[PDB]
Amino acid sequence: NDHQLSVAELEQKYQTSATKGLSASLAAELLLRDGPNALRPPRGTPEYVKFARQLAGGLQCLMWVAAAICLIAFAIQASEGDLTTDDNLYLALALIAVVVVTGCFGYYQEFKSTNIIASFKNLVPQQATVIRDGDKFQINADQLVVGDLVEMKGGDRVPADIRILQAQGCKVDNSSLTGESEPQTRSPECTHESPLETRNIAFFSTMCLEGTAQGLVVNTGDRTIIGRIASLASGVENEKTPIAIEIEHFVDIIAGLAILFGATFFIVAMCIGYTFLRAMVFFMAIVVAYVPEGLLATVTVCLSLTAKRLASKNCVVKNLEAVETLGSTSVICSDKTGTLTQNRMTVSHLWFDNHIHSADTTEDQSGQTFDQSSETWRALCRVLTLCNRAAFKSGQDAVPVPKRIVIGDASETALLKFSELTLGNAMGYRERFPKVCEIPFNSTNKFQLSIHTLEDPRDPRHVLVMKGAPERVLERCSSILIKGQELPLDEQWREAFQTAYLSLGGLGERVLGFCQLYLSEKDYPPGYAFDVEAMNFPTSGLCFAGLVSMIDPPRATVPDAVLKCRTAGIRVIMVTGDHPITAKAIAASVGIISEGSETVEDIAARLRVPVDQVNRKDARACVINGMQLKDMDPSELVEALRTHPEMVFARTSPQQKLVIVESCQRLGAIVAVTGDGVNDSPALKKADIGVAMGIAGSDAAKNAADMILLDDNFASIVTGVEQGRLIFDNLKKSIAYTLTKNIPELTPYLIYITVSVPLPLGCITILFIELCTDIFPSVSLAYEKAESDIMHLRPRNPKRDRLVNEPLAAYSYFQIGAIQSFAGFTDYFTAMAQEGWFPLLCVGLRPQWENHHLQDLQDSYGQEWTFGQRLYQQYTCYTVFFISIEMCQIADVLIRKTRRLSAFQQGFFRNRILVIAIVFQVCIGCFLCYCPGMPNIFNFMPIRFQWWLVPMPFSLLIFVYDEIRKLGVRCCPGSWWDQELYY
Amino acid sequence: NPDTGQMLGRTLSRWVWISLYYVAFYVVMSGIFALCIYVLMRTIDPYTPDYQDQLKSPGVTLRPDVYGEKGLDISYNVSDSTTWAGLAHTLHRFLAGYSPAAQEGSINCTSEKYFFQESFLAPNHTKFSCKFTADMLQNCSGRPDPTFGFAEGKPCFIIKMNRIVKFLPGNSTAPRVDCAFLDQPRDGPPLQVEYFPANGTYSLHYFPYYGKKAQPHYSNPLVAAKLLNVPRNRDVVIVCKILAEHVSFDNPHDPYEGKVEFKLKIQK
Ligand SMILES: CCCCCCCC/C=C\CCCCCCCC(=O)OC[C@H](COP(=O)(O)OCC[N+](C)(C)C)OC(=O)CCCCCCC/C=C/CCCCCCCC
Ligand SMILES: CCCCCCCC/C=C\CCCCCCCC(=O)OC[C@H](COP(=O)(O)OCC[N+](C)(C)C)OC(=O)CCCCCCC/C=C\CCCCCCCC
Ligand SMILES: CCCCCCCC/C=C\CCCCCCCC(=O)O[C@H](COC(=O)CCCCCCC/C=C/CCCCCCCC)COP(=O)(O)OCC[N+](C)(C)C
Ligand SMILES: CC(C)CCC[C@@H](C)[C@H]1CC[C@H]2[C@@H]3CC=C4C[C@@H](O)CC[C@]4(C)[C@H]3CC[C@]12C
Ligand SMILES: CC(C)CCC[C@@H](C)[C@H]1CC[C@H]2[C@@H]3CC=C4C[C@@H](O)CC[C@]4(C)[C@H]3CC[C@]12C
Ligand SMILES: CNCC#CCOCc1cc(Cl)ccc1-c1ccc(Cl)cc1
Ligand SMILES: *[C@@H]1O[C@H](CO)[C@@H](O)[C@H](O)[C@H]1NC(C)=O
Ligand SMILES: *[C@@H]1O[C@H](CO)[C@@H](O)[C@H](O)[C@H]1NC(C)=O
Ligand SMILES: [Mg+2]
Repeated sequence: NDHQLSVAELEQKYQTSATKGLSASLAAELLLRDGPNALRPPRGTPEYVKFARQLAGGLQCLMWVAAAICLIAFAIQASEGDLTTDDNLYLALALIAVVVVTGCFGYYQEFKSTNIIASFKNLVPQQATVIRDGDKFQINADQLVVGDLVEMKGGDRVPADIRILQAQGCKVDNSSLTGESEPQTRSPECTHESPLETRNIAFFSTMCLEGTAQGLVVNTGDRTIIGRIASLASGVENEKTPIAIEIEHFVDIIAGLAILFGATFFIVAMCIGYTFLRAMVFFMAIVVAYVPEGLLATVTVCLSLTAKRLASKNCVVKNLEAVETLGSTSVICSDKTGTLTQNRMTVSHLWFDNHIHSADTTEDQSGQTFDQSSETWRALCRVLTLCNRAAFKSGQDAVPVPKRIVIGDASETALLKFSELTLGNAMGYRERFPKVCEIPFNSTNKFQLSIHTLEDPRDPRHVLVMKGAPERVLERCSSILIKGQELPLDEQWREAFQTAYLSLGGLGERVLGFCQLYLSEKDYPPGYAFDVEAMNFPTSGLCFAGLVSMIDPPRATVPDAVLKCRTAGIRVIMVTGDHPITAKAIAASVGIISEGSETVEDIAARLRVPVDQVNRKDARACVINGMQLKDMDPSELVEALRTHPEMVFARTSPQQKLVIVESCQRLGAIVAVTGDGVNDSPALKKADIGVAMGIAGSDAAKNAADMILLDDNFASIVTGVEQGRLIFDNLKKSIAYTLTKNIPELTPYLIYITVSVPLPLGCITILFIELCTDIFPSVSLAYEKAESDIMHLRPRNPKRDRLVNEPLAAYSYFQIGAIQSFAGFTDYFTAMAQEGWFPLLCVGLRPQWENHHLQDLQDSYGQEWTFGQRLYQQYTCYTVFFISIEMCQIADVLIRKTRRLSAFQQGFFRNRILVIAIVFQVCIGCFLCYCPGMPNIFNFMPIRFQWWLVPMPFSLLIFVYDEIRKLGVRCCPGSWWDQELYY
Repeated sequence: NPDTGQMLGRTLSRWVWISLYYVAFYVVMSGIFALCIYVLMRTIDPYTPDYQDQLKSPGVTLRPDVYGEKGLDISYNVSDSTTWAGLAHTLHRFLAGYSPAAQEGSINCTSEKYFFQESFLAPNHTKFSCKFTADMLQNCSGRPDPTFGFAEGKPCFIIKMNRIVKFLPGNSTAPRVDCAFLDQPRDGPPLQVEYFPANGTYSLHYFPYYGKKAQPHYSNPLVAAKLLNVPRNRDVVIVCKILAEHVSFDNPHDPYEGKVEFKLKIQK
């Protein structure tokens, strides 16, 4: 492009001049041809479309269909002499109301999370310096046009994509756009083929760190690198979450069961003499009966509780479905710069006393320190403290040293912070050692020199301190300091120094050499005229103190978080735009590459053989750079991924990060992406869950992510994994509990239709069971603890381990639900018999029972009943069936606490929320039964105490049966019993 | 998912085992339910119900009972015999059960007092029940008027009280029927009724009812209310109340408790 294209061939495409620039009229006309030099906002999403999205969903659509079927049944029963059809309207209204209120709750959660995330979003107006027709005036950044002449200096933001023509010590921060952690030199010459790698292109969103530069605008607005990344992210489609897929599968199961049951009883109704309309109404009644109305509310509440628990650890989800994804995640593709690391140059290693030392690089200084008791260390510390010009901003006592703001470049800032952490009061020490001469850093000599005088009044010498490149320093420095000595260079120190230099270089660290010399008081008396131009002072024959190396180090919690993730069976891949050596060093530091793992290059270097003669299967680790990835087809990428468990992708473009995520997803994995910069936003959008750093994160990354770590704490990923697995298990338990009670609510209606007994259970009491009495106990199961070491399990197989499966459905519906139905019918017949209606007389009684024209119908004792008296007896039947269901649901919630462990092992009362929910359920039941006016308001009756006791043996049977079943599973791990009776 | 080897994710042998397990489960549950019902029915008393929570006050029914939109509605034409032929036939069918041949299993009672029986002295371990014949309704018995006064515009309505085991209406005086206009028309006098038996009483010796097993031949005593001054070609509402110490007729949710109300129109 323009970078491999000289200023002669430039100025013709852009009709500009390197010296003058653009004419005012030409600039104003280009500003009309193209738009302003600005990025388009992410446009759309009106406030009601989000609510419509909340109203949509799998369970929501099932409920919408159920309500529509209710309406159709009401219409059909109004088109004939059925009537008495307020039940359909009540149920349709309940379904719609539950859907609407749950949608309101979800919308409120997303709105609150959006406000929380935007609370940490700022805004600033951007200006630029431009030279048009010879006048160097200031201008707004978006006024710029392609071909404009632009001037930038240290501390300014680059105003557009610019091809550098002049540069004097210019460095830029590309860590957000690229993965490069170290400041990058900008020079007016082509250094690489790609525009992302050359030194003569400066990019729109980046910050100039130091120096000055001049260049020509080559791209503007949405056509810049960041604009093209934003365009790429806009084209990435967000997929369904795993929990949404599981809910859809469960809805399919419910629909299939409803269809089968309804068709069977449609045929039965045909065969026992019903009309076509009657049988169709029965079929639609059964189909609607199989839809659980309160389950959507239960699921929403459980997800919200998990979200609140995560937010207690500063982990904020943008939607409720995201609280589960980390539990199912099997691959984490992590960004390096700013995500795994602090994105801050800090002192990591030192070389003095013929030893390589390690410093504490953690931002909270929780690590280990090196040996600070030696004359060599004292000399090295004095040299690195004195040969420094950086300074802390005034008034920074509260903020810790690694977070303090410093006026200086990255290397000097790191040296100043290291001085503050080791010696303390670096600036005070500096002013206690006054300076009398100084040669700043420049490229002719590639070092920096300064002269000071001693603190003590009894020492007249002047101390020379020099800092610079290790080889430039070693060309000087005839001597070396080793344990209170000044040993001359015996070429053994030279070879040792070279070995240390390449060792620290291979660790991917920038290395600097430090040295000192003590000037004589005779040759250099006090008040000596040190002349920078005369070069009188000795710049040779120095004494070498030591080497100091720097790296952008990992965040403190990152290595342990990575280890825990890999213990949980999750594969961790590093995907960075940074350089391969630094990427490999950091991957080894954080645990992505394990100790002893080797690449093919490492194996070849060890075995003294060319790499092409090294077996790939012996290399556990692999480092692939972007140029190799470009040539690779998807088959080769898949082969490499399956061949090498410990994978690092370095110098990776945003598109290639997206490609890697897509390849991992095609292999069948649920993929999480952690990132902070703009270069991560497309991969974040493509990920099943995207996690962005709250503080380090760019706006594009935070907008693309589903989860935000507000405190930049990487261990929140581990917390999310544990909570996702826990919520998966507890949702399983809660769904089983909710589904169990649908069978005892349906079977009385089937018996009513086929045997024609008086109605045992009403629509209103069913609504009360579904929406009032059972929701709190169902929600209380979200507080159950894990039944095993959940963090040592492997990630679930998405295609095999479903949230709701056949064993769960079969057990809940047709064993526990069947027992509850039997309990309810026992209570129903007891209440009828003790009030005068024997069971055989109840069979076939429904027409006479419901006949408004029979006011003296005889019971088993010959007593004559009015219609109103029979209706009150029917309400008593409603109430006893309701109480039977409630009593059995107490045992159901108790047995639902565990799937494998005994209730005695897990603890009956450890879940105080569950205990409170049981007490609350019983209290509401008593209130409904015994509040005055209930018989005529909700048709509950003040039932006799023995109706309470009749279902209790059935509840005990439920508990004992489940306990025996789970003891069979524990004692016989992989028997037929475990295969069929475990869920 | 259907296949040859594994049908719906199960081999044919596995289907057999899981199906047999479910069959055993449901057999055990059905046996438990049957045992519960058997125990209940063995605890049930064959003569007296355990509770009468819904039977605090007896219902009241009327014959002939023709229902309209909301409740009893009787309308006919004195000129056209076809209009009241069905009503007369209904009354005849009802009194077939009070014919003297139908009353063979009962005895003559004259005590005019509660007929308390603590032993089963009647045939086949049974308690005695008192006789009620149609002739005790006299003019409204179907003889000598087979139209029950409908032809002459003075129809007979038979009021019957629902029977409750061991219920006692009150023994200071016999329970009595009282029929009146619900809203007395301002164009005429109040309702004039002649009752059969005289004063419209149910004799106390018809109480208490001991149930169907103890008294298989029990017959509810009847009262006939012959309306004498119903205006012609007008819609009137008539309520017949039971006046007894233990019979209440103030239930907003049961309009048949202790009383019966019907619409009547007699056209000419
Ligand atoms: C997929 C498999 C489903 C299986 C469903 C259950 C199947 C079994 C259900 C019914 C079969 C009979 C069960 C009852 C057995 C009764 C035991 C017994 O020996 O009792 C005797 C009584 C008669 O005694 P009595 O009155 O003459 O005594 C009077 C006493 N004195 C004279 C002193 C007053 O005989 C009776 O009552 C018989 C009454 C039986 C009919 C009741 C109405 C049927 C309703 C059934 C609904 C059940 C639903 C279950 C939930 C399904 C969940 C999926
Ligand atoms: C879990 C705890 C929740 C607590 C919620 C707050 C507390 C509210 C509860 C009660 C406060 C009011 C209490 C009632 C007034 C004082 C008592 C009274 O003055 O009694 C007079 C009568 C008694 O009637 P009775 O015994 O003859 O019954 C009929 C029996 N039969 C079958 C035999 C013919 O009352 C009548 O006549 C009918 C008069 C109207 C009905 C009573 C008024 C209150 C009832 C419903 C209001 C809304 C409650 C539902 C809220 C949503 C669902 C939870
Ligand atoms: C878990 C913590 C629980 C803490 C306590 C819960 C709240 C209790 C508060 C109030 C309930 C008692 C006061 C109202 C009832 C008397 C009103 C009345 O008058 O009832 C009358 C008779 O009463 C009784 O036979 C007894 C009443 C109480 C029965 C049991 C109460 C529920 C107890 C449950 C404990 C279960 C524990 C085990 C399971 C849970 C384990 C954690 C009913 O009238 P009737 O049928 O003669 O009317 C006939 C005329 N008709 C129908 C037309 C109106
Ligand atoms: C007649 C009624 C009570 C049912 C038949 C008897 C029941 C209780 C017994 C008798 C034979 C038993 C089966 C014998 C063989 C197997 C194979 C085993 O791998 C699973 C259990 C299973 C399937 C048993 C289930 C329970 C069983 C069916
Ligand atoms: C109890 C009555 C309705 C049984 C009538 C016969 C038919 C419908 C029964 C007999 C055996 C039964 C099966 C036994 C075991 C299983 C395996 C379970 O994973 C899914 C359902 C399933 C549970 C049942 C489906 C229904 C079934 C085929
Ligand atoms: C969990 N299952 C509960 C149930 C059930 C069985 O029929 C539903 C039902 C029961 C009763 Cl009492 C009254 C009306 C209905 C009903 C009828 C028609 C429709 Cl379109 C929807 C509902
Ligand atoms: C009842 O019958 C008697 C004689 O059978 C008669 O005198 C009397 O008038 C009748 N009463 C009515 C209202 O018809
Ligand atoms: C029925 O009664 C009406 C009075 O509204 C009368 O006009 C008519 O003639 C009567 N029917 C016959 C068949 O006379
Ligand atoms: Mg980054």
